[PDB]
Amino acid sequence: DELVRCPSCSFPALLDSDVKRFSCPNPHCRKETCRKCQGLWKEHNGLTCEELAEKDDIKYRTSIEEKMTAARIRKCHKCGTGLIKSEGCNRMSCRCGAQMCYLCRVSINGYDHFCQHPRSPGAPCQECSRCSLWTDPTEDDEKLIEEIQKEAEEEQKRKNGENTFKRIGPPLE
Amino acid sequence: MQIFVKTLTGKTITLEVEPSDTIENVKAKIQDKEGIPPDQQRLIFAGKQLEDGRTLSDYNIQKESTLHLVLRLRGG
Ligand SMILES: [Zn+2]
Ligand SMILES: [Zn+2]
Ligand SMILES: [Zn+2]
Ligand SMILES: [Zn+2]
Ligand SMILES: [Zn+2]
Repeated sequence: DELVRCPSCSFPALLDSDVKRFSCPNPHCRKETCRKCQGLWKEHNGLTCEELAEKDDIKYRTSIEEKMTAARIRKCHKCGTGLIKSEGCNRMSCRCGAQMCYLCRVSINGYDHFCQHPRSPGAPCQECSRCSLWTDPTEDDEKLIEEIQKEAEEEQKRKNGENTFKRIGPPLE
Repeated sequence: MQIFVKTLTGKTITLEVEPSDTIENVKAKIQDKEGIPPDQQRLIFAGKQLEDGRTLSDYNIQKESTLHLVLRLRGG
């Protein structure tokens, strides 16, 4: 016999010492949680406490790995194929024929989408607001990708408690 | 490990790999399952291009990570 407090709202309930499922009596909580690891009961079926902890961790790490890949990849609006520009201007032609602006990723029909005025590298255009035809976004994208890895590093420090953190993507140069 | 690879065709396949397998080994295992020649494969993980020289552990590719096959296109 043991008295247990809900891991969320702290409402108390009497539980048999051989029951692992905690069902909170609080009408405004109602959360069903595991009693050994405080994990959510629905997400817990068929898994041990360790297998659930690993499952949520992999879910998080892969979410950041794909968040970094998403910043680098251009997805064709028609066929969904991922594109990367090796060189050239910012007008992309996917193998399906559809065209897109490599900067803002919108679907376009031709060169009329782009600003072609005299324009210094990474400088605003004093005569339009269209996308630069020649600007290379590789450095800016690599910065955004690193911001994701750093923000994922700091959100790990909040959950773990200590200053323990493991890098998600590949290392630095 | 067990990792996922997303084809150009949209299908996601699964591979049995080890962190010591080089990228060339992975491109081979992709060819055995989908018939995609390795010289045609452009692999990208966590936003970074994969090169034939290094291994999966060098790119910090862990369990259930996804490698994306992409088209490396020239602008125009
Ligand atoms: Zn509760
Ligand atoms: Zn549990
Ligand atoms: Zn396409
Ligand atoms: Zn644009
Ligand atoms: Zn302009």
